[PDB]
Amino acid sequence: GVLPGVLMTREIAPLVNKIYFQNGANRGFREIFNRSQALNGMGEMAADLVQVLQKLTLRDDLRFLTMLFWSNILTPRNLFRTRKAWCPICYQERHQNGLVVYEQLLWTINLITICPQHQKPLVELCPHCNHESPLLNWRSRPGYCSKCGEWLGANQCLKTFTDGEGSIKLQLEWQYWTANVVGELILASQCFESAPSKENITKSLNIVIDKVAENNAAAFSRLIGVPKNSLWMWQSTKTLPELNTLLKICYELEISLVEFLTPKNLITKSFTKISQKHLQLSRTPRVSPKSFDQYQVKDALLAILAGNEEPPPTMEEVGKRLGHHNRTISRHFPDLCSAISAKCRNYNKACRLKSIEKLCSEVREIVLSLNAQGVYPTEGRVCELMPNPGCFRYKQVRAAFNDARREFGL
Amino acid sequence: ALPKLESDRARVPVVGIEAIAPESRYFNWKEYYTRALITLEEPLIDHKFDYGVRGISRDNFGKINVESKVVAPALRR
DNA sequence: AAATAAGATCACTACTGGGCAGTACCAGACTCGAACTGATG
DNA sequence: CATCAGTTCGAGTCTGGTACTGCCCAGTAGTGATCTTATTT
Ligand SMILES: [Zn+2]
Ligand SMILES: [Zn+2]
Repeated sequence: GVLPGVLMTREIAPLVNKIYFQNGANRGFREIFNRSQALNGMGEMAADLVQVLQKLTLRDDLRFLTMLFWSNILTPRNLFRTRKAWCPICYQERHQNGLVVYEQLLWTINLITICPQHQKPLVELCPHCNHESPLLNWRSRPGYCSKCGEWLGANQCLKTFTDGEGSIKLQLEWQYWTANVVGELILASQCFESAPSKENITKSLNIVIDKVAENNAAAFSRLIGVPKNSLWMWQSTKTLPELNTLLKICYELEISLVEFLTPKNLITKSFTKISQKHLQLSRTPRVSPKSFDQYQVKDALLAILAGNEEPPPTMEEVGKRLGHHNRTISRHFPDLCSAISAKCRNYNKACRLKSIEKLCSEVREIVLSLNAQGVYPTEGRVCELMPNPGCFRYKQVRAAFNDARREFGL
Repeated sequence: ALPKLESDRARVPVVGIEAIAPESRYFNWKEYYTRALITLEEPLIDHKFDYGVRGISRDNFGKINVESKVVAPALRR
């Protein structure tokens, strides 16, 4: 009977032992809702949420609801959506039949686009309000919008495909194949005795290259349609390709993902169609490896650190001025990055402290002025005489107002 | 009154309701006023007379709505 | 039947919890321009 | 020899794990006036 945000803030946040979890339980845990895609992921936040939910609920199978089983085989690049995706027909069927309404994990994968059970696409916008919704929100409800609270289920999907018989059917068949493969992958996540490792990919590549391209990475790379440098990245280093690339490879080989992961079934098969099909010739490349000089960037950043400006810029501003990317700068210079970030953070903290002490001073002055004329000083009346009548949300402005009133006798 | 209605608007030839036997002991003049106002005020939505009593106005569909906060003298007015 | 109670409703007042759109940081990680270098027909 | 496949270096681009800002609305318990219904004599 409580909102999910309230439950997380007042019961899940305290149990966790991280600084941003305890500090975020008194301010609104927007950090966990803006980054809720990693709660069902393979990362540390997903594991910690699973463990805390297990402690709260005394369950033993909560890790199946996430992809922690595929931590060492799957990468988080382009794997999870940012927005909630639902099948309205699924909600309507579950509610009409009397079953419980729930969100499947298959909807949280960006590669999945349509619902295999109902042959209709997954709708990612509330029909009533064209407003985007995260995976988990403060007012989340299974089957209801987390922004207007109205039912999201319908007997018929409101989105229909365009009229075309050239490539729409092929795209639909491809989407069905990805949906089936990912679903079977999720199902096999529980049947496997142990999690397959990355070296399984290397062994599988060693088999398929020898079997189709007679030990030639260039021919294979041309066949699938991805750069050979990425093939070298995969086959001889601990780099896991995205799910999209693996699914495309499996589609071109007619062998499912689980049958590709195992290094045994690949030995006893003699693929021939993979050489027959090849439809990857025109691919847009990256923009360019833009120039980067250590001396120039170092001198500019030292100048901006020494130079006193107001107020001290954040590092996104510095990077945008340089016309570079944040990661490119931080890769070579992480120390002065931290120095500039600190300087900005202490400046912001000092500014907040001074401005809010001042705000308390005007609060006291306003209560003085209001009590001078004999009118009863209340919170609303004082708020009516402030530029931002919302500063009382700070829990010392209200304390100062209460202290000033109680000193005066209220 | 059809030629008059075609020539002059915002005039209803004849309005008729039927008196309600009250559920309580005494006749309900409140309900009488509400029903008379509803029946009388059903021309096209063009005729907006914006009655001088708050609580009696049009809606999205053009029907007449009166909440329970409007007193009987206000309804009569 | 008139008189006296009493709950219902509207309207206003004062009080006190308390969250969402948004910003910021930090390395780990993946992918592939661009080039380097060796085998080969 | 010049063409092509296997190798390095480093930037474009994601993304999770971690931390924090800046601001008003809503739900509720009171009183006061005024119905609407319900007991007394
Ligand atoms: Zn469905
Ligand atoms: Zn909605």
